[PDB]
Amino acid sequence: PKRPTTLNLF
Amino acid sequence: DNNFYSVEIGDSTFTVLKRYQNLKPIGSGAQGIVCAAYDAILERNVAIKKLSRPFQNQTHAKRAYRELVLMKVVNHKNIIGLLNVFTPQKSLEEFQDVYIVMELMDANLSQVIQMELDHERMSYLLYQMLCGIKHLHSAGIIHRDLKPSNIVVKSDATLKILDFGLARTAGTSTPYVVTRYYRAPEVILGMGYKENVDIWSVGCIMGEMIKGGVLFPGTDHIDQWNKVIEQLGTPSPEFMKKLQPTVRTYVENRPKYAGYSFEKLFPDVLFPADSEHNKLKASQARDLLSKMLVIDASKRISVDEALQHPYINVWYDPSEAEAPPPKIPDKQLDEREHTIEEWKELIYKEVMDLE
Repeated sequence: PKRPTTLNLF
Repeated sequence: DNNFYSVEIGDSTFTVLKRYQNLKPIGSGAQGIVCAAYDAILERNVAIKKLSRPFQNQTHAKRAYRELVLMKVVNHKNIIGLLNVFTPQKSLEEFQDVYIVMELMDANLSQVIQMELDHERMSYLLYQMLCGIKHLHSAGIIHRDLKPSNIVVKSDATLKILDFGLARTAGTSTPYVVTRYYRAPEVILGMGYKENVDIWSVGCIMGEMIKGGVLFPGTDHIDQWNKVIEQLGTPSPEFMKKLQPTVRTYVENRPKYAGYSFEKLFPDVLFPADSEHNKLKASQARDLLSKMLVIDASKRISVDEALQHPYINVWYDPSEAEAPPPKIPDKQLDEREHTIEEWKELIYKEVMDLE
C-alpha cells in the first residue's frame, strides 16, 4: 500500500 | 538604516526583520494574528505570528511561554516547524511584542473535509495526525485544541499540527477554552482530563472528514452535550457516578438516548470504494471511529492503540511513531502562577535565548 504523494487543494 | 521595519496590516502593526516581506493576513491562534510572508534570505514563504504584549495577563503569558517553549523543544515531521523568533524591542524595559516564524503549509483541513478522500488518503492523514500527537504525549504534553483549523496540510499529502498555546499536562488542577464542537465529555462536563482527551478530538475530526460537516454541531456549550448523547446515546451510570453532583443532576435529567450504531452513524454510502488490500475498509474505519468516539475516557483508546489499529497501522513506521520525546527542561511546568513582571521577565529571557 503506497503512501500517497499528491493531495488536491485546487 | 535599522534591522526591523513596519507595516500596517489593517489595524495591526507588524514590526519585523527586513528579511520578511510582503506580509498578508491569514488567520489566528489562541493568541496571535498571523501573517504569511516572504523570507527574502531563505527564499521561501513563512508564517509570522505576532504575540501582542503577552505579559499583560496571567493567561496570555502562560500561553505565550508554553508556545515559546514547546515550539523550541518539539521536533517531528508532523509538528509545524520553528524557524525564527525575535522581538524588535531592544531591552527588558522597551519590550512588548513577541514574533514567531514558522513553516507555511498549503491549507488547513477546513478544506479537505469537503473533498471526497479515498481511503489511503484519509487513513494516511489520520496516521500523520496521530504520530504528531504521540510525539507530544510522548513527553506528557496534551494539545487540548485539535480541530480542522489547527491541522495543516501540503499538496504532497503531508500533514502537521499547530498552535501549542493551549498545550499542557493532565486535567482540572478554565472550562470554555477548547473549541466547542471538539470538546470531549470530560471537558464539557468539567471533570478534568488525561492524554486521550486529544483522541476525542481526533474522532471528531475523522468523523467530519467522512460526514462532510461538523460531527456534533451544538449551538452552545450546553446543547453541545445534547448532540453528543443524541448520537452516541446516554452514558452509563458507572460513568455518571464520576460526574460532580451539580452536573450529575442535569445529566441524569436529560431525555434518555439509545444512540445510533456506527454503521448508522456512518453508513457505507458515505465512504469511498474500498481500497486494494485488506485493512482500508469502511468497516475498519467504523471500528476505529467507535473506539475513539467513546464518552467515557477510561474506555477510550489511546494514541498507541490508535496507531496499532488495523486501519492506521498499514503505514506504521517506528521511526515516525516511536521517535525520541521532545525534551522539556523541568523548569517549565505548564501551571505555575507568576506575576505581572515575573512573566515579562520569563518570556524576555526565553525570547533572548531564542534570538
